[PDB]
Amino acid sequence: GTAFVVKLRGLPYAVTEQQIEEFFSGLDIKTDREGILFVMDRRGRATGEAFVQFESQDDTEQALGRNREKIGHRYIEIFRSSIAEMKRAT
Repeated sequence: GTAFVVKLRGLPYAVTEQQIEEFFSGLDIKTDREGILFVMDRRGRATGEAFVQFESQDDTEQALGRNREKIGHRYIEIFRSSIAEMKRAT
């Protein structure tokens, strides 16, 4: 379960959980507060990075296949990650 996580980079400034859910339409993102986490700097300003947790390993692989697809006009970079990396940054 610890590798069913991806890290996103390049997000729009006005990005919302709804836009992330739409970008990963068809994939099962966890429903709790820890399904989607936006990364913040030490004063709470957004960095443009996020972590997304999926329910299954195959959904993580399909998410990685959406690397450089767009939200709005922004190209979204997607990297393999881990629960420990998500928890550290958030």
